[PDB]
Amino acid sequence: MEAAHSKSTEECLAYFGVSETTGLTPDQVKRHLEKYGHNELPAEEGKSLWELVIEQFEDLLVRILLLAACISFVLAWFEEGEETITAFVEPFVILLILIANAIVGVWQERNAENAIEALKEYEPEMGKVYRADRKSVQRIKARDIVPGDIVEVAVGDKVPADIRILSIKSTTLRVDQSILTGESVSVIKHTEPVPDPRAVNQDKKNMLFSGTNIAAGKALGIVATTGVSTEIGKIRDQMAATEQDKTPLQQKLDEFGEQLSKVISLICVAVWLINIGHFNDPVHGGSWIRGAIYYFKIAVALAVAAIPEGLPAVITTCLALGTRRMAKKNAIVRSLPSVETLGCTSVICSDKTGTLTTNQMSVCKMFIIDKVDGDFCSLNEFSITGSTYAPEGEVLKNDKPIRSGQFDGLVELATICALCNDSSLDFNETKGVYEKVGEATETALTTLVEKMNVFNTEVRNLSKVERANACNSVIRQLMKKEFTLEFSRDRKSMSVYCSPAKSSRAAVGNKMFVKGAPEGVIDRCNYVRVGTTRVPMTGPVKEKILSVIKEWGTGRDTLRCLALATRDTPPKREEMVLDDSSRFMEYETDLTFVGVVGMLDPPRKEVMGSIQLCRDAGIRVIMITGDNKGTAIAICRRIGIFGENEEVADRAYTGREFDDLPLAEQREACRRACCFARVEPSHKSKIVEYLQSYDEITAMTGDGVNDAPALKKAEIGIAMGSGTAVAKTASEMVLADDNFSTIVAAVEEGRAIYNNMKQFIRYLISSNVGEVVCIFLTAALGLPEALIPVQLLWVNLVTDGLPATALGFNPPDLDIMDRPPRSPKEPLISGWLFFRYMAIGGYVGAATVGAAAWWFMYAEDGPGVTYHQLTHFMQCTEDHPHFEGLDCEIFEAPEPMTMALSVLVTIEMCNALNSLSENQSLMRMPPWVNIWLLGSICLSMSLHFLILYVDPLPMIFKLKALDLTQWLMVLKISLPVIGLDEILKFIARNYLEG
Ligand SMILES: Nc1ncnc2c1ncn2[C@@H]1O[C@H](COP(=O)(O)OP(=O)(O)OP(=O)(O)O)[C@H]2OC3(O[C@H]21)C([N+](=O)[O-])=CC(=[N+]([O-])O)C=C3[N+](=O)[O-]
Ligand SMILES: CCCc1c([C@H]2CCCCN2CCN2CCOCC2)[nH]c2cc(OC(F)(F)F)ccc12
Ligand SMILES: [K+]
Repeated sequence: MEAAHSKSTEECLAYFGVSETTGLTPDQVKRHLEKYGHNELPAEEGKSLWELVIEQFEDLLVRILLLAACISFVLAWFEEGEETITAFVEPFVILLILIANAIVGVWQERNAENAIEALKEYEPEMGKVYRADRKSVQRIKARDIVPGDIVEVAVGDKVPADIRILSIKSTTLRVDQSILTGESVSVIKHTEPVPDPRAVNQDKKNMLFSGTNIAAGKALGIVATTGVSTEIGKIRDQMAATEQDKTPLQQKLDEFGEQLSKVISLICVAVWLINIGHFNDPVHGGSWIRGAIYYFKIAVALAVAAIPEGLPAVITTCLALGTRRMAKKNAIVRSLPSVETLGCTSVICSDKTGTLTTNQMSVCKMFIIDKVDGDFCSLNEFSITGSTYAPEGEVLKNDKPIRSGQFDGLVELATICALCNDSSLDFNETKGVYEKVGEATETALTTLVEKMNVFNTEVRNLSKVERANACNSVIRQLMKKEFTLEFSRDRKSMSVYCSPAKSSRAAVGNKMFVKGAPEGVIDRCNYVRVGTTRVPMTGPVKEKILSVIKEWGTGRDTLRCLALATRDTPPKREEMVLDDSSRFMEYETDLTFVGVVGMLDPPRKEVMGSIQLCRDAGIRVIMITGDNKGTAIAICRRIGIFGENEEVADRAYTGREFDDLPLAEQREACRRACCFARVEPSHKSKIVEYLQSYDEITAMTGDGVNDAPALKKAEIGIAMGSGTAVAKTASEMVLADDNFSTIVAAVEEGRAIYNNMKQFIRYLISSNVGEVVCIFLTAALGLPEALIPVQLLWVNLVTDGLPATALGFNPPDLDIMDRPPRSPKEPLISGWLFFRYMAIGGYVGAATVGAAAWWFMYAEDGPGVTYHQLTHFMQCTEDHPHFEGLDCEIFEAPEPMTMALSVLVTIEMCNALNSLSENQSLMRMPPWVNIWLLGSICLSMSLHFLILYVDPLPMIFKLKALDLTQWLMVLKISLPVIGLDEILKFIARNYLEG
C-alpha cells in the first residue's frame, strides 16, 4: 500500500482488513509474509577471494604476461639450468609480480566501503507490534514485521517500517527525520489524510519513515510498506541501478592495453615472416629444439618490453600522494582514480546553504508601519548590526543607535520574534562565544530579540553566560505559550497561541502570533498596526509593504523576508482542531500586519572568487537552494553566477517550473540553467542525467540519504564533512570543512596531477615502444639476446619507475586554470605526438642494439669481427675452423648484455628530462625546476652499479661490470638523444601551430 498517506486512517485498516484493536491474526501474518516478503533490504551478493584472484588474472595484459611465464618455465626445465643455475629465474620473477599485483588488487577492496551497507544501520533490530494471539505488546524482530501490522513506537525508537499513523497517544508527536535530509529540527506529526496522492515526503505529515528516530511522544500506526518498498528502500534500488562508469584515463588505458595486445601479436607474426627464410633449411642438422627455443625465448622477451609493468604502481602512487596533499587543503578524496576525474569537471552543482553561504543568519533590516493617513504611507525602516548569534549589535534608525523600546511597534515585532519561535540560545563555554540552538532562521530572530532589548532591561551588569536568553525570557514571562501551529509549506507560516500571565498585566484575552512568507501572511492581513493603534489594510499600504519586500529580497541586499503579524481576536481555544494542518491557515486568517524582518545567510569569503576561477577554467557552476526564485537569482548575481544586469529568464527554474516542461525542454534547460530554486531530491538525479546527456562531467553536492542517488549518478559525488554517514560512503569526495572553494581547490590539484601524469604515461610507454625495437632487431638479424627479460623487468620498474614518479612533481602551470576543462574523448596520442615518440622509441631501440652488438663488429674485449657477418651465434657448429677465426661460445656472454642494459639506463634518464616539458625547450625550461627528479636519477644509477658489482646480483642478471673507460661508447651513444627530441621540439615551438 504505497498511497497510504492520502487514505483516511479508517481507509487503510479497511484495505488490509485489520482491526486497530486486534492487529493481524497469526494467519494474516502468514499470508502477508509470503506476499510481501520479509522486512529487510536484500542481502548484498558480494564477491569472494577465489573470484578476486581471477579478476587479477583476467586482464589482457596480465593474461599476456601470465602466458609469458608458462613459456619461460618450459625453457627452464628444457634448458640446461645446471651450467647456469641462474636459469630458472626468468619464469619465476614474472609470476612474482602478477602475484604481488594481485595482492595489491585485493587490499584495495577489503577496505572498500559499500554505500548500500551504510543504509543498513537505519535498520533497527527490534520493533513493537500488536497482533491477535496476545493482548500485550510484542517486541519482535524488525525483519519479521509485515505490512498491515499495528505497530507502536515511542521516544528513542528507530522506525522499522513505513508507517501510517492511527492514534497519537501523546499531547504531541515529534520525529527526527535527519537521516533523510541532514536537518536538525523535529517535525510535528498529525493523523488527517494528506490529499495529494503524488505529494512529497515533507508533506506526508501522517507517515512514519523507516530508519528515522522518534524525537518526542508515543503513537500507534499501521504499516504501509516494508523492505525495498519503503522510502529508504526505494533509494537502495536507485543506487543498485547506478552504473558508475570508468574514469577517462581508465578508458584510455583500457583502449591502450586493447591496442597494445593486438600490436604485440602483429610483430610476432612479422618475425615469423622474416625467419620465413629459415623455411628453406635442410631437415637435418639444425636443432629445431635450438630454433624453437630461440623464437620462444624471444617471445617471452618481447612481451616484457611492451607492457608498462611499473605504470600500475606509478599511477596508484601519484594519486595517493595528491590524496594526502588535498587532505591539508580540506579535500578528502575517497576514490583514488577520482583524483583524475576531479580535474575534468565542467559542471559543478553545489547546494547554497552551508557551502556557498556560511549558514550564520542574522537580521539586517526591519520596518513597521509609521503612519496611515489616506493614500499617504509611512514606514519606520531600521537596521541591525552584528553577524554572529551574539547579542552584540544595535538597532539604527538612519544610523541613530536608537533605543528600540521607544517605538511601540518594535515591541510587538519583538514579542513575535521571541514567542513565535521554537529556537533559543545558550551560553557556550566549550569554545568561548555563542552557538545556535534550533533553526538558523528562527535563531536569527531570538538574537534580534536580544540586540533590541526592547524593554531596556538590565544591560550594564549582564554576565555573558545568562545573556542571549535574557530579553527573550522577559517576554516569555508575559504571555503563556499555549500551543504552536507549526510551519507547513501549503500556507508558508507558523503561529503560536498565547494567554497572558492573568495577573495585573493582563490584556484583551488571548493572542495569536504569526510569522511566515510575506505574500501569504500579508494576504490574510485585514488590518495594520501603527504603534498601538490599528487601521484597515488599504491598497496603497499593501503595495508599499510589498514594494520594500521586493527591494529587500531582489535587490543587492539579497535578504530573506518574514512578514510578522498577530491575530487580535483569535478563535476560542475549544474551537481549534490541532490535529489538522489543513485547518491551520484558516486559523491564521483575519490578521493584522506589524512588521517585516530581513536576514542574510552571508556568502563565504572565498566563494566570491572561486566562481571567477571557474569562469577562467570554463567550468559552469549551478546553484541549488531553497530560497524563492526571486531571491535565488538575487544571490547568484551577488556571487557571480549572473551579472547584476543580465537577463536569465530561461536560465533559472524552480521545482514546479521544471516539471511543467516536457522531457525535451528539460534537457535543454540543464545545458543553460545555472540556478535551481526549491527543488526535490528527485531533481538532483534528473539534472545529472541531462548534464550527462551532453557528455559533461558533472560534480554534485549532497547531504542526506536521499542525495545519495544523485551523488552516485554524478561523475564526482561530493559530500559534506558534516553530512550523514551514508552520503559520505556514497561519495567520491568529502569536503572536510563544508566549503565550496574546497571544490575549486580540488579541481586545481586534479589538473596539476594529470598535466604531470600526461608526461610519465607517455614517457614509460615511449621506453616500452623503445625496448620492443631492441628485441625486434635482436630477432630479425638473429643477434645474441641483447636484453634478457630479467633485465627488462628491472628497467620497467626501478630504473624507470623513479623518474616516472618524479615527473608527477613537475612545476605546475600558471595558465593551469585559464584553460577550459579537458575533454573525455581526447585521444591518447596526437598524430604528431605519436610520431614524435616513435622516432625517439626507434632511437633507443637502436642503441641497446649498439652496445650489446658493437661489443662485436668493432670491439676490444669482444671478437670485433666487422667484415664477416657474425649474426649466427648458436648457428655455428663446426663452421668455425678458419671460417670463424676463433671460438664459438662467447656469443652468449654477460659482457655485451651488460653493455646494452647499461646504455638503456643512461638513455632513459635522458628521456626523463625531455618529458619535463612537452613542446618548449630546455634552452627555456632547464632541469633546475624539478630538483626532486634530479636527486633520484642518481639513485637508479647507484642501483645500476649495485647490480654491476655486489655479491650475487651480476650473475642473477647475466651482467658483469664495465670499465673505468668502457663508459666511452655508452655516453657517446646515449647523450645524443637529448638533442633528438630537442630537435623534434623546435618543430612545434617555431614551426607548428594547431
Ligand atoms: N515549497 C516550499 N515552500 C516554502 N518554503 C520552502 C519550500 N521548500 C523549501 N523551503 C524553505 O527553505 C528553508 C530550507 O531550505 P535551504 O536553506 O535552501 O536548505 P536546508 O535548510 O533545507 O538544509 P541543506 O540544504 O540540506 O544543507 C526552509 O526554512 C523555511 O521554509 C523552508 C521554514 N521551514 O520550516 O522549512 C520555516 C520558516 N519559518 O519562519 O518558520 C521560514 C523558512 N524560510 O524563511 O525560508
Ligand atoms: C597500465 C597499462 C595497461 C595495463 C592494463 C589494462 C589492460 C586493459 C584492462 C585494464 N587494464 C588495467 C587494469 N590493471 C589490472 C591489474 O592491476 C593493474 C591494473 N593492465 C595491465 C596489467 C599490468 O600488469 C603489471 F603487473 F605489469 F603491472 C601492466 C599494465 C597493464
Ligand atoms: K557517484
